[PDB]
Amino acid sequence: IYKALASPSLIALSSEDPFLTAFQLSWELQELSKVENEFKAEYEELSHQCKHFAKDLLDQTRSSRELELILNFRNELARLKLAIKYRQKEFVAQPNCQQLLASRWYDRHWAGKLITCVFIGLMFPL
Amino acid sequence: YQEVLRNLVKRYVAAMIRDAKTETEENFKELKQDISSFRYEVIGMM
Amino acid sequence: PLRIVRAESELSTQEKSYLSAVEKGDYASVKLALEEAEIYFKININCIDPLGRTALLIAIENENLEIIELLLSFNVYVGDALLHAIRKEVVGAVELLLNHQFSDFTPDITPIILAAHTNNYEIIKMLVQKGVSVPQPHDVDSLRHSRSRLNIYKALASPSLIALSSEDPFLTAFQLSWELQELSKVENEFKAEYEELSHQCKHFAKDLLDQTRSSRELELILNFRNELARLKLAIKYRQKEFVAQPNCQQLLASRWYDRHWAGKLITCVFIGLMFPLLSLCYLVAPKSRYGLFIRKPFIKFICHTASYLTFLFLLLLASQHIVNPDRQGPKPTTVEWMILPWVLGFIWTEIKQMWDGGFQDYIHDWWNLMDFVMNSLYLATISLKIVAYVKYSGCKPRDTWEMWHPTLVAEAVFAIANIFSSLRLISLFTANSHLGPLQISLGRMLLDILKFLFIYCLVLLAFANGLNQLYFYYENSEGMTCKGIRCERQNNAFSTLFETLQSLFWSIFGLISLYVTNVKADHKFTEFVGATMFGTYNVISLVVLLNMLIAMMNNSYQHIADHADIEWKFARTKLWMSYFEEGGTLPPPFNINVRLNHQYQEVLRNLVKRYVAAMIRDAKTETEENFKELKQDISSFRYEVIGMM
Amino acid sequence: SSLRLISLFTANSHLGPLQISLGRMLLDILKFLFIYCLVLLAFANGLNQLYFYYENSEGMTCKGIRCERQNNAFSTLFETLQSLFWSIFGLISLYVTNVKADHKFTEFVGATMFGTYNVISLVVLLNMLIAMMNNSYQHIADHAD
Amino acid sequence: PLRIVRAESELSTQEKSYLSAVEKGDYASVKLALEEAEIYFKININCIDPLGRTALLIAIENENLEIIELLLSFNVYVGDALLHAIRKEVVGAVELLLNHQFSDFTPDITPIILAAHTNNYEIIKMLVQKGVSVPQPHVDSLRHSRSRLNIYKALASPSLIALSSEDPFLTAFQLSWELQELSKVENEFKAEYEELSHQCKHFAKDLLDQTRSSRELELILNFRNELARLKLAIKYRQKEFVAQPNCQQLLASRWYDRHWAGKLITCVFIGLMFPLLSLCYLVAPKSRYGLFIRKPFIKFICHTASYLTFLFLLLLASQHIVNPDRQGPKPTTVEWMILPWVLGFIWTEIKQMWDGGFQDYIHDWWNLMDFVMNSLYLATISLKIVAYVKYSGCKPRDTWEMWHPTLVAEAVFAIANIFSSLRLISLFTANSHLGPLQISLGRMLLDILKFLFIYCLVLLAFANGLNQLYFYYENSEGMTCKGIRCERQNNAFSTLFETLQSLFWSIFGLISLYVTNVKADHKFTEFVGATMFGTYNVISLVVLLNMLIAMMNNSYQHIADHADIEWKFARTKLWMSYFEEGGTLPPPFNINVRLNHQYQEVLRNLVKRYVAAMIRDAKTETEENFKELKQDISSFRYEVIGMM
Ligand SMILES: Cn1c(=O)n(CCCO)c(=O)c2c1nc(Oc1ccc(/N=N\c3ccccc3)c(OC(F)(F)F)c1)n2Cc1ccc(Cl)cc1
Ligand SMILES: Cn1c(=O)n(CCCO)c(=O)c2c1nc(Oc1ccc(/N=N\c3ccccc3)c(OC(F)(F)F)c1)n2Cc1ccc(Cl)cc1
Ligand SMILES: Cn1c(=O)n(CCCO)c(=O)c2c1nc(Oc1ccc(/N=N\c3ccccc3)c(OC(F)(F)F)c1)n2Cc1ccc(Cl)cc1
Repeated sequence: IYKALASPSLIALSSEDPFLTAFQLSWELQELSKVENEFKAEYEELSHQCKHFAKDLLDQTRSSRELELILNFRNELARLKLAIKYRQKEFVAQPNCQQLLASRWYDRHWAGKLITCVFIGLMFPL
Repeated sequence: YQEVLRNLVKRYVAAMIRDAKTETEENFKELKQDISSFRYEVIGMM
Repeated sequence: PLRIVRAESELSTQEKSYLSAVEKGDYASVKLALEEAEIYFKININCIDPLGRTALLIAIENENLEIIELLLSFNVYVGDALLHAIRKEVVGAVELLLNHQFSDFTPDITPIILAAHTNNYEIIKMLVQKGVSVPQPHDVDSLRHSRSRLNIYKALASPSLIALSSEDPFLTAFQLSWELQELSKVENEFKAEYEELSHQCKHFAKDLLDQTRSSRELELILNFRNELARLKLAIKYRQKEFVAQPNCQQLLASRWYDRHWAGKLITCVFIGLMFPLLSLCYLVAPKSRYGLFIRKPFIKFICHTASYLTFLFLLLLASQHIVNPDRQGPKPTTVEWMILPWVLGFIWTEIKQMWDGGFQDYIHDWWNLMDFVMNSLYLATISLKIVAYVKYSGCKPRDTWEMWHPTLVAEAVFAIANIFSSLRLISLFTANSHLGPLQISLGRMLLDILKFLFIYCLVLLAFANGLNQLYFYYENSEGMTCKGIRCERQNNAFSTLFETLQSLFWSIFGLISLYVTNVKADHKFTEFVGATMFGTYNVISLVVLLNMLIAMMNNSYQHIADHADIEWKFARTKLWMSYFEEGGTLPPPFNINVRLNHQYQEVLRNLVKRYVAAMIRDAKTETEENFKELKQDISSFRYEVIGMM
Repeated sequence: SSLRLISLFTANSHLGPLQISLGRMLLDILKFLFIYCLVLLAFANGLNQLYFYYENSEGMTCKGIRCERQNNAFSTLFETLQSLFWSIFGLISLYVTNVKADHKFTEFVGATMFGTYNVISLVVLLNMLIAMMNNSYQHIADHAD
Repeated sequence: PLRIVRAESELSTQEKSYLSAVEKGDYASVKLALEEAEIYFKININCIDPLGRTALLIAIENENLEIIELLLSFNVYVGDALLHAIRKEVVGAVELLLNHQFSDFTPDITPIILAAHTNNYEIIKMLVQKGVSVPQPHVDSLRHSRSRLNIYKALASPSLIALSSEDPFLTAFQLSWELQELSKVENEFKAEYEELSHQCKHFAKDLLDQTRSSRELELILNFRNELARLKLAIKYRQKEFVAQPNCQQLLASRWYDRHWAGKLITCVFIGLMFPLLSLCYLVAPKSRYGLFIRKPFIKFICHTASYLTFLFLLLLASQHIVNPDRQGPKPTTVEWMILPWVLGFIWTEIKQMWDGGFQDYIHDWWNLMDFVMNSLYLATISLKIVAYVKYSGCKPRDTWEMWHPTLVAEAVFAIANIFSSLRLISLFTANSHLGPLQISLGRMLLDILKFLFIYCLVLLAFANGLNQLYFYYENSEGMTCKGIRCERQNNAFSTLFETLQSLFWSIFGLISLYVTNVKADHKFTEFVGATMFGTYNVISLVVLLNMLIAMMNNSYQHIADHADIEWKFARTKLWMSYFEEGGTLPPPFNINVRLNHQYQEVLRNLVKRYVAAMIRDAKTETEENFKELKQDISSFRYEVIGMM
């Protein structure tokens, strides 16, 4: 039953939210590999393919407006903070999401960066 | 959100069908297509 | 759950038979199903399969040109069909389509870019013939701006497009790999993709160079624009695959060399013995008998090497007791006068190479900053010795000298100076085929150790701070003529931060005893805490950190040792190229184009036209070559049968 | 005479392959000696050049590193080449870097050079001999029968 | 040189067309050539090829059945075409051939043996239905060695075992055992026999995987008391059979019959009161607390809690509260409480050695360790009693002479305490994390013991050399101590015993440098001795002790590859020791008309499922898209020839 619910072609066809139903279905398949340790390599391998489905579905974004809408659904970056609670490592470590995060973060060569870093650090009370 | 998600799902399906149908299984389809075309032409000639 | 199909509109009745006939290849059925010209029974010729496929697109994927031509004659909507044909690598479909909202391709993709990405020689030629142009690679919606830039750099860096529309394919494969290498450091997210695009440009030059048929063509390429002017440009661009080719390496070895294990070392030593003879011979009469015998690079190298072992031999003889007792501010001895010429020659060579490069890519090397430090130390030795002579005199016992005396500092600096000089003799291993690759791989397994030095230098500081904080209140120096860990009864290991830092260092080698953690009081609680912190430091460093330094120097000797012959040969070529020119043929002791373009562009065309042939007629075969045999048999049988009736 | 009994191990099905594979990862060690012998010579030259001015043999029965109260460790080149070899196994103490004078500058330089030699040969040079013997045993075991 | 053709001839000028006719395939020409050559027309229908292919050997090669029928209609020599058809896996050709000097096969390969080699169900079926019989395995040495290996390859084919064996499970256990032993006495053909044994072990695993209910599984393992066949699969070392997920889910429900810190507290609490449960098992064993020590999981915890209490008594025997110094003392209070545990251990070993007296008893490490520990305890008990009846009285301990019984008894008792606490290691197989670690660390130890035959040789050689050099300078004047275990070490190399002791403590750097001096001004022998000591220190730690860690890495990868079936096998062996009755009290205490038809039905269903799975896993796989292309044109050909 879990091998059928965790098929990419069925999630896309008959799910209201293919992103949310792939976060949940990979969390259950990871905590169910500890109660069924006899069938352990089959339950956790079934969970590793639900993480790649979300990564491949987010990989289809074409512009920076589609990507911004997805990560801010339901304060800001609400969907990205939800993908961290479920330990979606492939979802977060994507070039487009990393580029957006870097653009929010930063808001030269080796010998010119640490100089201004120390310059800013010296005046931290100022 | 739904308008973006529909496009995402559609273009994921359109890529998965390509990557599944094409990937040397593509070469086998062409041989069958040629055989079927030749058979149909022969049947329609006589 | 009650699973349902969500977000799917519909399909139609008649169109299913149409699509089935198109897919099955029935020409007549599609022919009659298309004959509702301008009077249609509500059948849409632009019907879409639920999978997105269309009748025009279905015929493209089956490459049945009869149905394709029939559909094209009926004014079927095309859309992005040319791009699909280009990606599917069907020549006939592209030929037919070239003379006449949901999109499957990125909006910034053009047919020329896609064709270059597919690397198809025929389609690229056909597109270029009709007239095309790639945009200029040269910020609001940064997602598609960074994606567009990568698409055009992937088209330019393609072997089939480069050698069809480039004046000099050898020169454009050097600038392109260099630009993609430095473009992967400003785009950290797409780093893994830019540096792979650069790697296929380096192999393209090597593959193109491998088509030379004789030594006449090979030397025409390397000498373009004084001598070997296109082999110094490859080294300037770090084209390691281009340089380390057998055809080029054999030519370089012939230029260099211009016998068995027991017969080669003896004659090399014999040649090196007469080092000072054929240097004054060159100075007096530069003749073919002796003056031109040092001009052979293999002989110059030996002479420059045998002149360095002489420097070290009397460097070991400068510390013998036989050769200025304990006299304060002494005059230079008989050995340092012999030392001075070599030092002066090294300093002059460094000075002359300083202004020739402008401190760029000159101080950026491991073996060229050790020289700077060594020469600075050698200059400071003289600077202190001359100062000692002019302001001190008289014989005074050494045990009575006050600390920081100029003589002691000068001799300490001199002793430090001549360690780098002997350690620089390591860079002469690249010339040997056995010790060469081993030495090169050792120096690249040492930039990872440098990263395992910000963990240890933080653990050491963290533990030293705590140990000093605990033990700084118990210091004493009464009844002790000797203080510190560097004595026979270590007493004050953890008294000061400077002493604590250097007492936790020697504990790695087991040279710090256990009684150093006691105090001159019966406070067993403090002593136990100190011993526990010392033991905890010993566990972390000697068991955890130093057992995973060797475990990460074993997952880095499988990548480094993978491609090691290329690196060693590149280094050996860089070593050889320094003994080819004129100007440096003096040991420090004795130192103190209308037609050329025609020929080049004529051989270049042959090289390109051989590469493209040896690429196509190998890509065809590399199981696929026999798939077309069955189709050929089927086509012949069909044509014969049809023509018969 | 007693070290030729290992040549009879090529008759046992268990000890046979081990000896053959052990004698093949031994030309790799020989190539690694040519770097240690240069580092040792360089550091011995430096230490002797620093310390040869302080030789003394007054009021001492023994002289060198092979007695209970080690002294005159870096007075000559022979004793310096011996002192840097026994420091690999930790058999050389730390009070041999002192002199019968209050010259703390030269003692600190000698100690720093001794520590630098210890670092290079024990954590940078003996971890690359393990790393390159571990990646050379796999090739020998492919064709060892 | 001039390249020529050596020892070869020409075929023909008119037979080349005849051979090409069957090479391309055309009934008209092929038939005509044979028909027109009936009356001795010098065509030699039994042609030859540069590859050595006759006319019959070409139609069979291309599997064309019509050509084979046409050729076999006439009188054509067959020779060994049957074996070629069997090897080529052509069912039609062998069917036609069955009812109808230079050879490519050794003169011992019968068609049945070759078919078993090919491992095809239908051809073997056809051959067996006709009636065949392989020989029974038991001058020309080369012939005889390639005459028993061919037989065992035929006997170990799954298709033949599943078709002509009364019990495929028994015939898979015993066949792999015989092949495994044969790999030893047959050193040349070692790799071939060992692969057959691993082939037979996977057959039982594959046949067991075709069970679809727990009822069918219990009928296989309990056949011919409880879990009768599961214990037989361990006597034959079937690690793959035991470590099946179903056989591990079944055993877990018999064993057990939550977060970590909700189970650790439960375990420590249930082990806290083992004596209560042990008493209740012997005074009121009806329901409440008498059969609560009968669950194997609870029994395992109670037995562990008794062993931990035994160790806690050994750690209280060294306390000073529990001690004068007098010859032959009366046993203390702790020893009286330790005696029951030793008696229980010895009695348990005595009542477990009767299955075979030293027969496969001393094969595993733990049995030998237990035997050594029990011998040491017996010797301690004997010496402490010997010392009581004769060597009595009070006297200061430092005045006692060595070899006194009260000293040897204490030494032996102290040596036996090390082995008692090392037996606690074997209880790690029951844990999920520490389990596989112990097995990998216990199988990566026979390699270490192979380096100790070279290290010991090097040690002996260097010790002999050093002793021969230094034995003339022995001195014992003004010395209270004599040896390397003194504050001022001396006489380190004066004798072979001390020489062997000194060269061992130098591995850890506990031997000072000044031990290489002599009470003389002989400065040439001192340098030679120091050079020998340094040379030993060179190849003992840099060369010989770095090749030990270099080969652990290249053997741990092989061990850790398949290191989960072995842990499960060990855990099952540990579990099944707590299932049977007898020995349920800790050491402190206790001092077939039917059922042969259901099994047959289940076995035949399993064989049917196995064959129906193997045929589909072999025929289909990328070979499914090759037979379809044949049908695609065969239907069209039939349609065309219907209308023509
Ligand atoms: C840090 N320390 C320490 O300074 N002194 C010296 C203090 C006085 O000089 C110890 O005597 C000591 C200790 N630690 C100990 O027991 C271990 C040992 C290893 C551990 N770990 N890892 C490794 C890893 C690799 C090699 C060796 C050890 C470990 O850590 C643990 F895992 F958390 F338990 C705990 N003892 C011994 C001791 C003394 C008294 C008692 Cl009652 C109990 C134990
Ligand atoms: C070479 N030396 C040395 O001879 N003596 C003896 C002289 C006194 O008798 C030191 O006392 C010493 C030292 N080096 C040190 O500090 C380190 C140590 C290790 C480093 N690195 N790696 C390894 C790797 C493996 C094993 C061990 C070390 C390192 O790395 C660096 F920061 F990049 F330099 C820096 N100290 C201690 C010290 C003294 C004074 C100060 Cl102010 C600060 C520190
Ligand atoms: C065997 N011996 C020795 O007994 N004494 C003590 C005698 C007096 O007590 C040495 O002083 C010594 C030595 N050998 C040396 O030189 C090496 C060093 C390392 C070698 N090898 N490997 C390794 C591997 C890893 C780490 C370090 C070294 C090696 O190669 C060898 F032949 F295989 F040993 C030879 N020296 C030093 C020396 C002193 C005086 C002179 Cl004039 C010349 C040289």
